[PDB]
Amino acid sequence: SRRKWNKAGHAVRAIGRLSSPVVSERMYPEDGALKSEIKKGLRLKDGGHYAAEVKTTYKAKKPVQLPGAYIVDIKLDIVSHNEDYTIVEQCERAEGRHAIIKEFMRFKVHMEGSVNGHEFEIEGEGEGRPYEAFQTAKLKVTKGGPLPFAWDILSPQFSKAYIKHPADIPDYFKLSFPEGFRWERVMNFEDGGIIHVNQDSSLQDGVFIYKVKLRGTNFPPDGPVMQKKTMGWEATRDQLTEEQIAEFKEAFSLFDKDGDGTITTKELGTVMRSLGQNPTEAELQDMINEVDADGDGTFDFPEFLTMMARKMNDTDSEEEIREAFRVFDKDGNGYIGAAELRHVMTDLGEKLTDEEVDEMIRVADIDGDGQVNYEEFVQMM
Ligand SMILES: [Ca+2]
Ligand SMILES: [Ca+2]
Ligand SMILES: [Ca+2]
Ligand SMILES: [Ca+2]
Repeated sequence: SRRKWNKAGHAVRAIGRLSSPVVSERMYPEDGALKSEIKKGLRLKDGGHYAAEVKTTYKAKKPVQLPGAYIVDIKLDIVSHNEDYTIVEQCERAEGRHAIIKEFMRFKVHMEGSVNGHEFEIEGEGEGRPYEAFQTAKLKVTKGGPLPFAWDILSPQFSKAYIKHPADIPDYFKLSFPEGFRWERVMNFEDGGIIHVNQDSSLQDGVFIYKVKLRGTNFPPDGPVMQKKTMGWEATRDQLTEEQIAEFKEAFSLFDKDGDGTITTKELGTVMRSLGQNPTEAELQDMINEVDADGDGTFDFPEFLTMMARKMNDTDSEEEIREAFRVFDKDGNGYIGAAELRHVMTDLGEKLTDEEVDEMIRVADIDGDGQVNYEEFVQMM
């Protein structure tokens, strides 16, 4: 009965999270530069997390309007690679939230660097849609291959022009062209490994030209970077208990109505329209892209668990519970009545009997007025 409340509450919070993806890069103006922080670290093959801190300074080559502080969601995937990673394909979509850069742009990149004293060069070519929010690139190790460390340390080094910015957030990167921009970056990792990166971005002949210089040092030789034990960048996650996994499985089942192990944009659209929302099919698609961790073009249960485990501060946990309450509290009068509850459960796809609805109210109603107020809801969730 309490389980029924948690099933429903988790599903509504899932919709909330699907509609609000973790920040990837936090942007902030400072000292005449646009700076950023990234708190994502690296998922290890053993399931653990290898923490990183990444600080970047971006600086246009001519004076350009700085924006106010904002957020970039970025999803980067390794689309393919040869056996030893000397040739790699990656792709990414990026979006900012609170004439010469054409609709379609190609780029060329050249990296030279060193990690624990291992010198290498990479040459690459990419393309995408700078306003739409999409890019792909093919990278090839031209010297020092095969690389004796995780590709993941290089992937975020290879394209800021390809970030969709809304109209009221100045696009520092796009506005800097044709002359372009430089960046500098420092990454610290939890075992003391360090990487300094310098980048130059310009526009020649209609093509973006990227130059990168990277120097990594102090990685332990048995550590996960030098032993290739990493699997992509991920945000910090909480550990889930066995019970929670059970709960979240039930919440998942309300979306996956056909039972195929996968949630689709159709299945998600269906629950979201019953709930009275109407997101556009571009939007439903974006929502699944952001949580499709393996990039196989489906949203499955382990990926649903990842979303539900993302580490969130207490302001933010509390806001999401407030938000869940507002969905159940259809009229917004601060009380969930029987009829409001029945309708939300039906909307979620839990068909319930009158008496089951009564027991749900009965178990949540501390003060006995026949409705559930916010404090009583919190107690449930
Ligand atoms: Ca399904
Ligand atoms: Ca997937
Ligand atoms: Ca109400
Ligand atoms: Ca009550």
